[PDB]
Amino acid sequence: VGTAVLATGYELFPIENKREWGYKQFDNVINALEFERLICASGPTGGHLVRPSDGKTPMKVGFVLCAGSRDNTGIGKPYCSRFCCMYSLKHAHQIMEKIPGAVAYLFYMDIRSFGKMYEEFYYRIQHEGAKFIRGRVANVLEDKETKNLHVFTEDTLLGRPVDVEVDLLVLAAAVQPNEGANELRKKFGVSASQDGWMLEAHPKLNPCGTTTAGVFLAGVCQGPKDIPDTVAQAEGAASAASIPIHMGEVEL
Amino acid sequence: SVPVEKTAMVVGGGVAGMQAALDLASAGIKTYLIERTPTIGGRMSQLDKTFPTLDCSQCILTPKMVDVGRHPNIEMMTYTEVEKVEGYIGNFDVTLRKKARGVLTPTEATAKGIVGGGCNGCGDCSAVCPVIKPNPFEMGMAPRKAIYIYHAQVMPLIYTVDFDSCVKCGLCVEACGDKKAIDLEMQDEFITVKVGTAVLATGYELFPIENKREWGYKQFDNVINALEFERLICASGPTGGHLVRPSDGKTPMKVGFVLCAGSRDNTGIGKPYCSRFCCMYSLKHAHQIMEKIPGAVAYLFYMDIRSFGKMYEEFYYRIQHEGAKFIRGRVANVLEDKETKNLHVFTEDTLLGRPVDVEVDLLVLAAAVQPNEGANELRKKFGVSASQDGWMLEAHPKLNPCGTTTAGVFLAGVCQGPKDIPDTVAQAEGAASAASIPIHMGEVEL
Amino acid sequence: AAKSYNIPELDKKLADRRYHLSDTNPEFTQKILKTSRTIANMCYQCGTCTGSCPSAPRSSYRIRLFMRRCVLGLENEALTDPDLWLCTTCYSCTDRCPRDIAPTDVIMAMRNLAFKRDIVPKNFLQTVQLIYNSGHGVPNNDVNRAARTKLGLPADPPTTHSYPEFVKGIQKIIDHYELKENADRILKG
Amino acid sequence: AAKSYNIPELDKKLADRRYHLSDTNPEFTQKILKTSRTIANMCYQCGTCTGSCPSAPRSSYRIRLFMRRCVLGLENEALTDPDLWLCTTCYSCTD
Amino acid sequence: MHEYAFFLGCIAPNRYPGCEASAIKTSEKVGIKLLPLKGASCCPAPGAFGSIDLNVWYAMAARNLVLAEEMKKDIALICNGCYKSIWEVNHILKHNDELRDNVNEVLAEIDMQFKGTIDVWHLAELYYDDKVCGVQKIKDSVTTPLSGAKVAAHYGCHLMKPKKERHFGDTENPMWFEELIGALGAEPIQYRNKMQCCGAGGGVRGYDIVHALDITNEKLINIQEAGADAITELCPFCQLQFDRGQIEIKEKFGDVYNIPVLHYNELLGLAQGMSPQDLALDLHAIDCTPFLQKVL
Ligand SMILES: Cc1cc2nc3c(=O)[nH]c(=O)nc-3n(C[C@H](O)[C@H](O)[C@H](O)COP(=O)(O)OP(=O)(O)OC[C@H]3O[C@@H](n4cnc5c(N)ncnc54)[C@H](O)[C@@H]3O)c2cc1C
Ligand code: SF4
Ligand code: SF4
Ligand code: SF4
Ligand code: SF4
Ligand code: SF4
Ligand code: SF4
Ligand code: SF4
Ligand code: SF4
Repeated sequence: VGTAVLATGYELFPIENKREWGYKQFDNVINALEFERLICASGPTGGHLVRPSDGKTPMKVGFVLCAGSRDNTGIGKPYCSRFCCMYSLKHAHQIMEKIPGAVAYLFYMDIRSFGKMYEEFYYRIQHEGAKFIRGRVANVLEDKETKNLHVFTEDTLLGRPVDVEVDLLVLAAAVQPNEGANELRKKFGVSASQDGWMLEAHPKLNPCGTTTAGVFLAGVCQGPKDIPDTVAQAEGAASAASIPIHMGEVEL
Repeated sequence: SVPVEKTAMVVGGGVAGMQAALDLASAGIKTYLIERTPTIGGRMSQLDKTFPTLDCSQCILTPKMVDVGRHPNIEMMTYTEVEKVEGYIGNFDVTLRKKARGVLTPTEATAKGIVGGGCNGCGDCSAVCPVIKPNPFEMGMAPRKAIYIYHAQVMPLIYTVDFDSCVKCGLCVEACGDKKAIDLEMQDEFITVKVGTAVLATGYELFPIENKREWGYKQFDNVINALEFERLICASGPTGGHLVRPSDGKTPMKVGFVLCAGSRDNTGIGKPYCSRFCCMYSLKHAHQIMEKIPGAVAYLFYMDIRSFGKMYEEFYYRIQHEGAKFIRGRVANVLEDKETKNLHVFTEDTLLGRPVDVEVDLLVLAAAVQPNEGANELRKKFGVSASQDGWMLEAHPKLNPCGTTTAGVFLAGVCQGPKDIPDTVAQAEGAASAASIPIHMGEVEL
Repeated sequence: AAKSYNIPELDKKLADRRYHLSDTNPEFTQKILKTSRTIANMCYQCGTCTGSCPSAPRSSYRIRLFMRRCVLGLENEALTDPDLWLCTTCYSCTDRCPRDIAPTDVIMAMRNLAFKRDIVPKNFLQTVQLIYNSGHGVPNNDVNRAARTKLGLPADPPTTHSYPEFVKGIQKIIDHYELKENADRILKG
Repeated sequence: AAKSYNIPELDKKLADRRYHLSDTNPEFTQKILKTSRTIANMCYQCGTCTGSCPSAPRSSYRIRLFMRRCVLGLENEALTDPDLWLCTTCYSCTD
Repeated sequence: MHEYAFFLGCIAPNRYPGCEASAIKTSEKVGIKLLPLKGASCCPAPGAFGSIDLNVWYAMAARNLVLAEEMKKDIALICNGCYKSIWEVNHILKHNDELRDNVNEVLAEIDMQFKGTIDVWHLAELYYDDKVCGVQKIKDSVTTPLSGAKVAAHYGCHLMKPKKERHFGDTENPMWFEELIGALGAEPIQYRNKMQCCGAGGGVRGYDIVHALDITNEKLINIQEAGADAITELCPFCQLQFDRGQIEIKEKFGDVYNIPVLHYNELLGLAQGMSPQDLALDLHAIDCTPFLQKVL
């Protein structure tokens, strides 16, 4: 080959750590990708969000934002995952639309709707009835009789402790590079960044390039992004890779 | 079905337009780079440093700017505007207005018939001009002559002249004698070019914050906006990089930053959207004041600090570590003391739940961004629709962020919506690739 | 906050401070929306309203907390709050809110609901008495009758005072809303 | 909150509730940092600490408010607060 | 020659009749005809009455409006609170269908209906406007120069706020009422936070009087620091609070203020040659004698 483009993507951070959220030990605690599969019409059920504990439809769903993110404790990630605020809003809309009378609670700590038409989406989600409690979740308990989830945090606005009862709890987990991505980027002589993503030739004026010549980066493997930003990055990488191929020579 | 001319046009010489033109030229396509201003640099040329790496903006941009000028596949038409566009993706007949530059380049001087070159950039003409006008690059804060350049590091250094302010005394003519670069009686030129594809990179301007009277931007003298602060803090700005109060010239020990100024507003005066980078350059400004002025303290009156990108949250951590105070409350209103023009900022600190009145020596408003003036007219010239937010509309919001519904026209940069510099450059490269596809194939079907 | 003890001092000292989802009744919040005629649920707690308030710097009144209580439907907390009658209705918060909310109209609706639960300062009831009797919350007296005579003015202005026949009509309006009966039965000693 | 009146009941009832920049003394905050051996200035008020507290549900004690007072250097407000001795030092917030 | 019904609420006729008399005569000598309403009542005071029930507020304000409606004239006002009540209810009932239907079915018990044919103006609104008497016509109607007096203007709240419900422009540094004082020859002064509420609204002046006085005393501190010889008002609520509050601030606290406060119409009368006697200055709690000696 003449040039190479790396688009290895991402996986979910293991939220089985950070024990105070019972992802693996409580049955009605799930992650965002599991939620997407459960609410899609092509998923294990007919698109009907049901509780894994007993298969009954939930009426009360909590969303834990920043789950394992902006975390300096060494367990989670110290960076922001960029899209977890937006797809949490999307999930809240989907549950409030598909299940009539269901209420979505979003335990948030800096709602981040920065992109085009994102603030309007946030406005629409609030208008449709989603509840926003500004507080990072402290911990999660579960009732032994009914496998419902007690979510303990503080509403820092209103300044009061809060214990919210939910039938389902969804963790907006952080994103990390796919397994085996570091071995691949070593195989191409590409250095990692201090977050662990692939490093760029220049953080400002060459987001697609790399110090090693003829290798270009595209997508979340360079850092978490939305689909439109990912596509723009991919097209830029394709153009940068095509330039030497089109010219046919690299001038030393 | 229809042939494609092996030429491309990029409107806007900003970082997006420069990157698109360089990419198209490197692919081998002859490209026109059309710039309204006498220089190409754009908004990135006005910034002092860049979040989050704190690199100097001009130093990174200068190599890219030098390349556009030298590149043989790019014709860089600065100080020109698009009068009319007709045709379709096959052939686009675009007629351009070469505004009266007033000064000839050596190529133009040779074409005229005089062996004397035009404007080596000596700057002797600006030393004798008696007219003093505001400088748009510093945008009203520094003096400039009738014949001028925006700054020292301008790509085409040809010393344009503003004929609306020139009194035609002819002193610069004698200052430039034996080169004959200055022709005071020249006028606009109408040129027609044929291009296969067009890339729109018109960029952005600042939202007019003379409105929102509760922040006395044009009322109180020590209330400024973000770009004014960038020009004041840069070492090449109106002063020697020393942030001073406009009221009396003294060094401020205390400055506030009003985030979301005119942003996320549904009142019909401001903008209902997020400008996507106000938080980060506010953090950068806080870092710069704390580093440059010893003992000065930054107060950021914020609401949802938004550091979402690569190394953005760590920048936020560093800024908080350096001692920046974060009051989570939208500024309610601003008063000033008549005696010492200090600014009283009244809001709530919603965390801690208490009303707050903060003295500041200086107040900086992180104003929302808007499409530039005349961008709607150009957008209509190419048959591009607008978004609900007023930005140029893309073909598909997800899988085609650069293309438009009209064929052969592609978007790049903040003209499609507010973005950071790396996102802008990625969009520019993508648009260049999308424009190169039909030219490389040399034929499209409609 | 372990459980109810039936010792009033200890029940007050160990009151449960945790918000529970049983603490929310929607009925309160859409009564507020259907009376105040404002988009109250759209508040995102920017704090501009409290930062505008002339009552906030000198008391515990926080209009933003009232907006939060309305959104979360916390009746028995907003209505039974003595800092509900400290709002001067200066409309500064409404003038500055970035969401086009009128928080003072939410305050007015809350005051209406509080009146429908016998929670109301006695000055309002006294003003009701005055308007029912004479049609004037601030009525005329003999000294100003003398002053008006000395001004060349008629002793009584051209109002329901000069024309008592209209007063009965005004009374009917109050009588339609049972306002006189409530004011009477709350003004009892 | 207009000004001092020298009527103690009215001075208590009309206490100025507005935070001013004269209300902050740094000396308090770096005594706190040099005694507690923790990065207290780095709090961004997520509320996890208060949501963890066993004292918060049954009193007015809010550890997050104390952290905010430390960051803003509000001595005479944190020290003279009776809900400073309700902390059981269970270390859940730290955890 | 323009003619208006004169609503004349409670405080102006019942404690400060000089404001009423000056309004009629001063508006008469300039080209306006203020003439009485047929049995107008308390406009349901927006604070003291709108807090407990909004429907009775609507009904009473609508009855006041339809008195002038059956009178076939549009209303002129001299009170910001009366403006709030009358003008706001008139604006609301002209657009909301079901509220107007409820108001009409309540009013049917007294055989009298609302349809929304008239408009409501503040007398200051008319004194500025160009088609009605402008500022130049007022300046011409001034006989005594009334100069050499530092006058502080208090706009109040219910006249101009909120922007989205009013039409007077910026509510944050207005200058129009300042021009009204300037036409009289008195120099208007600027003081910090001049748009602050006086504290008497919303029934607060009745509910917890000390809180309302603290808001008034902050304003009075700023006004004295500016150096005002008098305060000018477009609201008898603000008149009452400033004058009697000065009396109660002297009593409750230990703050001495001898600043007279006048409605704008007494200033217009003094500028147009009216004596203090027929303006009833002696019914003000705070003596106006220093101001009169300064200007006369
Ligand atoms: C105060 C401030 C601070 C910032 N700080 C940072 C930072 O630290 N780091 C960072 O990464 N980003 C920063 N940004 C963002 C950065 O400025 C933008 O991402 C970038 O400028 C976008 O480039 P652009 O070429 O699309 O815009 P522009 O530079 O505005 O491009 C537009 C160009 O085209 C020209 N043009 C416009 N209309 C026409 C027309 N009709 N015909 C011809 N020419 C035309 C204009 O004259 C201009 O040269 C900051 C922005 C602001 C406002
Ligand atoms: S995108 Fe939102 S939820 Fe995800 S880490 Fe960032 S702030 Fe937290
Ligand atoms: S004086 Fe002549 S040569 Fe020198 S910068 Fe001006 S035009 Fe160019
Ligand atoms: S002719 Fe114009 S540009 Fe030249 S010196 Fe005179 S004023 Fe300046
Ligand atoms: S980028 Fe930050 S400051 Fe700018 S509008 Fe968005 S949240 Fe507000
Ligand atoms: S100003 Fe508006 S959005 Fe902000 S807290 Fe008050 S009511 Fe909510
Ligand atoms: S209307 Fe009431 S809540 Fe709003 S600013 Fe005025 S006093 Fe405060
Ligand atoms: S101290 Fe408390 S509020 Fe601050 S970051 Fe830690 S858990 Fe959150
Ligand atoms: S140590 Fe325990 S009791 Fe003390 S603040 Fe932390 S969680 Fe609360």
